[PDB]
Amino acid sequence: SNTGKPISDEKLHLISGKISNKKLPIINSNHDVTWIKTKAMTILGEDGKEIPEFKNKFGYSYIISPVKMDGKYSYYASLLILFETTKNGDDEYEIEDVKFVTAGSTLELKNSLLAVENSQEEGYVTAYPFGILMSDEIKNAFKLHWNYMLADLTVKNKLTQETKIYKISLNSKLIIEFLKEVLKENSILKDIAGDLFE
Amino acid sequence: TGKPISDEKLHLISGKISNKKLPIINSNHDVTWIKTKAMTILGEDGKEIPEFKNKFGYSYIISPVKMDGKYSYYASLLILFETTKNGDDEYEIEDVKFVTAGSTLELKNSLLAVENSQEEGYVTAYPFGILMSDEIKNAFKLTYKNGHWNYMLADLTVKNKLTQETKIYKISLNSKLIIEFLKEVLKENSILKDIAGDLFEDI
Repeated sequence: SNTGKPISDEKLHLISGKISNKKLPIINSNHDVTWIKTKAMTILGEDGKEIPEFKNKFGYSYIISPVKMDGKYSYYASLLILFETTKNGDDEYEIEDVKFVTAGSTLELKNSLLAVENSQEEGYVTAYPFGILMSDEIKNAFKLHWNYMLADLTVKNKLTQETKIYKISLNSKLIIEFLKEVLKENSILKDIAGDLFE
Repeated sequence: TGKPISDEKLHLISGKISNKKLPIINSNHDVTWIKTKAMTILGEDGKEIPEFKNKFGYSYIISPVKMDGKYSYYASLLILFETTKNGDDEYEIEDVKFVTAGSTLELKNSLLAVENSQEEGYVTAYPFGILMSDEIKNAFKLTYKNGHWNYMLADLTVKNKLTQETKIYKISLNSKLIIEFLKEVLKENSILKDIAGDLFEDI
């Protein structure tokens, strides 16, 4: 309406509202982002042994991104689980979802704001990510000395068009290790990030 | 090569992604907000800067409060500078830096887009602050001394689009009001204590 007139009384005057059906007010500009990460390790069942179907077809890894953003340690530093395809894998397997069985089975890991990534790692094609941004949540579920973490992995087959659920085990030690090392190197993260590193 | 570990020992690998987009899906959403009505810009002396009178004001906002109809853990405290219909063609707010406390915080956020103002009579909202952080609140808390609230002195970078000149103005932001504002938002949305990280730990 008519030009607004800023209030000068220094009293609290609240207004509220809803922005219906619109992109988040996020700018889609170029960034330099750093990342530290583990290498694709084989796909294991509940028994702790290799699913003979997912043999160098795709692996799994843990990742901190962004470590830095435009050459300054980022407030938005986060932790995720990738499933990374290989040459003969990629055109066969699409990873849809990971849910924790052992602890943190509540947790929604399938993240609507996270794009399918290209694998950074040499010889890998696609990287299906999963996890919760600027959150200290996923380390906890794994903590619960350290034994295999059970989880259900939804995996689609491009050749068959059949989406199947596989009983898999994700190593738990490595992640609390990985968090200390990364802290060891990058000790602003204890303060600048959340309790991800506390 | 393209063959997964299969040995269960640690094996880090690292990289830099240079000059690319963030791997982020941004489709349509519903978003809820609450903010102060925009407030008069004050100089170092706590009095209105005549030049900005009815040109733009400043406000405190929590957004998003709900995303797609559900309380969100992305709830963040931002400072907006919002232009009036009469001020919008001349004034574009570029940056704000705290001076009294939190002087090392980068408040120009490379993720935040310029927004339309949601307040009647305002056009453009220039956002500043840190998503999912208690840092703006902690900076303002540091202005309470000897039982009393003092202003946050800050440097405000304002571009005059008519003259195409940019200048920095000493301003005072009201510290007491950001605490009162966080108190009212929590009272009406107690669940923000649980999912908005440390912002509300303190209240």
